[PDB]
Amino acid sequence: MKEIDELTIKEYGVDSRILMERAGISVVLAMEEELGNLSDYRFLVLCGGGNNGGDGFVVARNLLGVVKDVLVVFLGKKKTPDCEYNYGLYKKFGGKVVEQFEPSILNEFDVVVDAIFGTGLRGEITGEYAEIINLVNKSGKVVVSVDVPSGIDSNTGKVLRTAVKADLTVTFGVPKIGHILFPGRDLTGKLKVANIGHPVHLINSINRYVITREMVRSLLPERPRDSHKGTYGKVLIIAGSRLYSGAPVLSGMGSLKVGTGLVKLAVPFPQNLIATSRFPELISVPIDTEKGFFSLQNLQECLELSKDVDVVAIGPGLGNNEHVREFVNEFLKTLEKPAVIDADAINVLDTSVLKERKSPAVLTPHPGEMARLVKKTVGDVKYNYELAEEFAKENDCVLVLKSATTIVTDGEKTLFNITGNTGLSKGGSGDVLTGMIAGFIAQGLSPLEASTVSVYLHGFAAELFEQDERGLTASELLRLIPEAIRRLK
Amino acid sequence: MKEIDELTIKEYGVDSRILMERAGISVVLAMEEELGNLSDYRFLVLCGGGNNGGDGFVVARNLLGVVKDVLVVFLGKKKTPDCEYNYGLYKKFGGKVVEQFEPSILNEFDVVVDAIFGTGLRGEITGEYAEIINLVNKSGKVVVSVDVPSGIDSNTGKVLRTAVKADLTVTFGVPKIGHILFPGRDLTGKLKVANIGHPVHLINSINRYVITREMVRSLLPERPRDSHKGTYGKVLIIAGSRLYSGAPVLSGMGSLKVGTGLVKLAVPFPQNLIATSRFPELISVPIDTEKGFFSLQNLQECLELSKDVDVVAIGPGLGNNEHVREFVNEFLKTLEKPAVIDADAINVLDTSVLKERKSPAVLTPHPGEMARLVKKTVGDVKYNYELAEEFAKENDCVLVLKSATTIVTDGEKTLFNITGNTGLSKGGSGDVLTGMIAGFIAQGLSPLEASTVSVYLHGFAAELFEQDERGLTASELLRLIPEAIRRLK
Amino acid sequence: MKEIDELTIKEYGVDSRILMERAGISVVLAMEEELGNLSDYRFLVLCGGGNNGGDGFVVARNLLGVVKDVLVVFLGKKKTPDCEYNYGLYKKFGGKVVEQFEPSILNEFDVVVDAIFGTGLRGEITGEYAEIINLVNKSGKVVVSVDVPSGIDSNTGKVLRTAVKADLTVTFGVPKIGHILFPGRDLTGKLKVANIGHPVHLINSINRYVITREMVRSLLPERPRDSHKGTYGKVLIIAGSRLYSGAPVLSGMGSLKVGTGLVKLAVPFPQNLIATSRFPELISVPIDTEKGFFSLQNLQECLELSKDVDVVAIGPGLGNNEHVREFVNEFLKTLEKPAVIDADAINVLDTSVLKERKSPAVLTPHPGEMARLVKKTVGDVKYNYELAEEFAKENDCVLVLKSATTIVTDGEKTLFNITGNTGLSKGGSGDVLTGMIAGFIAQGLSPLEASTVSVYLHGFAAELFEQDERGLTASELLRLIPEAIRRLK
Amino acid sequence: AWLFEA
Amino acid sequence: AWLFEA
Amino acid sequence: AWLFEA
Amino acid sequence: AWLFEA
Ligand SMILES: [K+]
Ligand SMILES: [K+]
Ligand SMILES: [K+]
Repeated sequence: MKEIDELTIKEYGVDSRILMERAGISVVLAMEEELGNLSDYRFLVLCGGGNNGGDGFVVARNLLGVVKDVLVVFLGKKKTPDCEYNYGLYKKFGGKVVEQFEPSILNEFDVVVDAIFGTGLRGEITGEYAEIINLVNKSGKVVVSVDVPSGIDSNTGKVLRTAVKADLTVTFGVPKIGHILFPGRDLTGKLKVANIGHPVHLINSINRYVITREMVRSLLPERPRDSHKGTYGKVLIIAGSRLYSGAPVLSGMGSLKVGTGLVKLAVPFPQNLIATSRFPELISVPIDTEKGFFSLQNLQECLELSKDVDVVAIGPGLGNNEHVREFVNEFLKTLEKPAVIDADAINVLDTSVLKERKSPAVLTPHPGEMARLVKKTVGDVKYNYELAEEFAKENDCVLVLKSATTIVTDGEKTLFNITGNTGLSKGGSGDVLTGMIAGFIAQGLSPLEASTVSVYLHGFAAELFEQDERGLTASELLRLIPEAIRRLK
Repeated sequence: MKEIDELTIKEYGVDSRILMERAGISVVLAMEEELGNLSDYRFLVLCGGGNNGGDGFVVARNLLGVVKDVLVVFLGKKKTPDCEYNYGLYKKFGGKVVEQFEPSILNEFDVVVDAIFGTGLRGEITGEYAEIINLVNKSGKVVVSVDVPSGIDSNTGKVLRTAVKADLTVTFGVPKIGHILFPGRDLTGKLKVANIGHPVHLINSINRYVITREMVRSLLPERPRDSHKGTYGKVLIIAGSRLYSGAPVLSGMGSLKVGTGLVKLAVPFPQNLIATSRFPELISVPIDTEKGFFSLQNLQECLELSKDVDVVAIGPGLGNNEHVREFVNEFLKTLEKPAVIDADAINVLDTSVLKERKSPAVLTPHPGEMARLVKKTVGDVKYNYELAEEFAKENDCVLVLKSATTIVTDGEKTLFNITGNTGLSKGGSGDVLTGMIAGFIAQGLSPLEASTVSVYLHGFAAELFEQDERGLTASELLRLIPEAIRRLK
Repeated sequence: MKEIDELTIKEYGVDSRILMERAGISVVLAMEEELGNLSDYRFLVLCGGGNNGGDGFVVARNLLGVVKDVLVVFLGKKKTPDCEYNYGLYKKFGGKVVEQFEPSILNEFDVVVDAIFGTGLRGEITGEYAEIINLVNKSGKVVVSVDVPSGIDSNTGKVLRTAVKADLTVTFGVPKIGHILFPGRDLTGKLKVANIGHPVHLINSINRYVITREMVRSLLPERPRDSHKGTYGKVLIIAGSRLYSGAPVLSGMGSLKVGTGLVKLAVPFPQNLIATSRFPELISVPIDTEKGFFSLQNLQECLELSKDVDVVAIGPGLGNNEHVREFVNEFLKTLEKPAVIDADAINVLDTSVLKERKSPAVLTPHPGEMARLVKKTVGDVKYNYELAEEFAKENDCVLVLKSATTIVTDGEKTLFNITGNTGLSKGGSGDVLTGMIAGFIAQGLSPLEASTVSVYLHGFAAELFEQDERGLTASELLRLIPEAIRRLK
Repeated sequence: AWLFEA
Repeated sequence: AWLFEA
Repeated sequence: AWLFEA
Repeated sequence: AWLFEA
């Protein structure tokens, strides 16, 4: 985006003062839309010396004479050319500025506009900038942040020692990674993206996007009326163990609930019988095992079952021991079908095997599993989209790195999913998602498309739960899926 | 409270006549709120010689000239100073008193105000006091009791030979134990608590409280958006047997339905498979047993399973035999995790083991199990909050003593739960509650907080059943839980 | 009332501290009813040294611990015994008092309770009491006055240099004259009358009352089904002149619209024809005059027309010249029928004639006409109920002294009407009222009853106008009358 | 009705 | 709320 | 109100 | 739609 500001100025010829004005007045219209008529409020605008503060000066000037009271507190040491220009205008229009912050100055205002730091935040907020932000966070006033809540790193969504907690954030052109990833997404409050005059070609040239309803609607496969089971594809799920008899059922219904024609489960006997007692629409093939877990002795049976299907999901409830490790790795090495790889299949995976496969793969790790898979700490991999990108690119796969915001990348294209709620923070929830992905690949979506549609609908089904989210279980989620799909259209 | 009346008079300086007046007029406003306009009714006020009768005299005087008819029947032998003062006023305002009760006098009145005995009831009601109360209970008239229905012991909720059955009871300052415990809670009818001028500090200094919606709302844990399974904690449930395959499932879903991230059941094979056929979101680990019950040979496996969890629930459906007894007691002695102890784990428990544990425990007995645990009769332990308090204090635990009103104590703080209905009077209902408690401890609530929130929501889920309560089953209750939680907020 | 406080204490025996408490808590309940839940507000209670301030102390104490903040500013020099007692309690319950008022102290509070002066206001408010009242009137805060807005004389409704403008006033026992008469009625805002424990016999022994819906409902005459024209009486209206052809029509329809069976107008020719062209239900008898006005030559004709009727109204539009003066006075001297005397009949009236009449009379002056009739200034007679009382008593009549609050007296009984709005402040409005009174006397109400019912319905018809009151005309008012009557029942 | 006349 | 807890 | 008077 | 994406 800083690159897109530059090109719109330097190559397209838009005066930077014009971009600055459009930004400021965007903030005013966005506040009007949220608060209704602005004339009864008193505004405290906090302005740094950079262009974010310049945007604030523009905001402050456009409230002059229209609202109860305005006051700019200027916190910077020096002003950029556009901030100076706009400070010059605020003052000529009759605006009050001060350069001293008093703890009790919040008492006299209803709304605080936070235009201290934007995308030009480098390093940690200390000193009076911090005291001021802490004071605003304590005040209970309505906070509107310009571009990004000051103190959010707009590339990572990390808090640089302290950050403003906004009720509304108005950003320009496109959402920034820091609005989308946590903790920054939490501090952004309600996000509005204002068009401030950038040519549409540049806005679209951005290469990381949020997954939207319109995008998932345009990727949903067609259901032509003259169709049969086979039109909508076949999936094999290799899953479960004597410890984890539940996973296969949730995965298998994940696939069916998204419109797959046939799902075959391969689960050790007698645990295979669990699935068909819940959902007799499933096929649940008993695999004979020595101790209740898959091993190399089941390799040939499973490649055979894989001949008649379009995609294979593997991992949920398999268990993690040396015999499962041999079996999964020999299996994926030999399977010449798209693989969706989850849970324990990820925990025992040899990444050399992903390289040597001609057929595609989606991996769906949570950050715990990602940490173990690349031999890093959870904190190093969590919300790390560049690492996810290198992993996908180096291993020729799609990586779906699950969290409150999920990253879906293939190494070139990176998408962020923001649907969902904390009800997905319990067991079985990932098992549903593995199914949904496998099912959509079976219906002819590519691995990346399959993954994009699935994370979105998975999250959206959670939001449709009618009672409190914390009571949501994977079984209820399965029921909500077709509602999520209906509501897409 | 008698202590709080005294302090408000003696230290704070409120004239006792002023407390008496505020009480009386509270009763009048409370009746107005329940009956609408009072002017069409005829009132029969029954007054003892104590301060409860004085409150009645105040009521009677404040209806003079406003209603169709008033008559006080005075039943006492002598009057206290404030009762005498207020009798003096009734008479000077033109009120009719009589000191003889005729069976047919009820025929001429619509409402009976019962101001015979309050908190100063000592011993059994015999003689004409009883005949009068029986006569009122037979009359089908609307009865309003002042403070407590005469004949309820306000410390125990016991009926002292006979007691008034009220449609409305208006009490002062705080609910009294006798309004909250049965049978007194049944005879209170609709309870209103009037503020009659006691300083708020004293009202709050009371140390036994009823559990309220606001209190459970303020204890419900946060669901921060950037969360994962582990944020919301892990529970292990040790439960079931070849006789009782159902308990584990109801407990396990108890935990999940309150927002726990992970629940692992440990149930003897093949009964473990029952749970995942109902709810495949659960993990149900098969335990190899000799005869279908846990014993010491499963001790090591179970301590191992306990390493990865935050709380362990134990007891539902275990069975009660010598091998289960060895196993439970050796287990709890060695487990260095919070334990929730229910059902058969309680029936075989050695209380020396609770003493020697560093880790905390909640016990959730019904009065049958409490009787056996302390070697007393059911009648000695039922609704006995002081016994429950000593047990918790002596054994460093939280005791949840279940009944239509449930007592939750830790020895210092005692709470009463009054949500629920008779649909919870069938098997499986306690098994759900054990789960809910374990789940809330897993999410970071203390044992006492966990227990307080759980008994309330458990009861409130029962009340939300849409059909007749007697048809409620534990499975439906599990479904209602997240509605109970939503309706809290 | 001061007399009724004394009797309830001295003869009935109610402790004055108990009356004081009931008053205070009345104020709290009244504020709750108006503001909803009080716990979010901050209260500034302004307390004098008298019993009004004592009522305030009681209010302040009963908010302690229940609301956001309380502060009493004590403005008195010394305290009465009950104010001191209650100040003593506020302080013991933990309440903050201060004795210094700072202009900016209003900034920290939402509600101001005005308990500075009540009925014990003697003389003008000067000094810091005034500065404080002016400051409160400027603040835009919600004001609740205890008993009477401080600075209103509770006997006259006059402003003693300055007075508090209240949103709500809570008074005790009965409304006071100062709430009912202007300017005090304007400064009272919404008035609530609290019962604080006075015996009903004394409350009812008060001899000046406000006219209420229930009282007018119980005085409305019966309409027995087997009735004819004559059942509902006959009225003659002597009115109009070549200058004022409109008055007769409005009077005549006043009478008919309230249910009179027959109305005959006597109006100089050809102006008599005006009435029947508007309303042909009227009878409009042409009187032959020399110059367009009644004179003695029409005396005999008019006594003849008066033989067949029950009541005669005289005055509207007659004109005021010597010939009208002779005619009216000779007429009333000889008429042996009830007379309703309005407008120009009042302006030329000889009061010796009212004395010498056996038959009754109602006079319906506005203060201009009253001033001229007793030879005083408008300011001396306006809202002067004692003067009105002596006039009625000395002249054996009913006096209806019209104004925004109308006084209706017969010398023993004095009633105040408070229905109406400023739309009645235009010509024709009084002419309707004269008719209504005459009509109700015709239907068998006594002069005082007739007058009481009429002023109430006249005012209530104005309030039912569907558009802005300032556009109300006498013709529309005539149309609204039967709606006013329907809405009574 | 009992406490207030409006 | 001021007078009664229900 | 801020952008337009109608 | 023209000014804001939500
Ligand atoms: K900012
Ligand atoms: K009683
Ligand atoms: K006052």
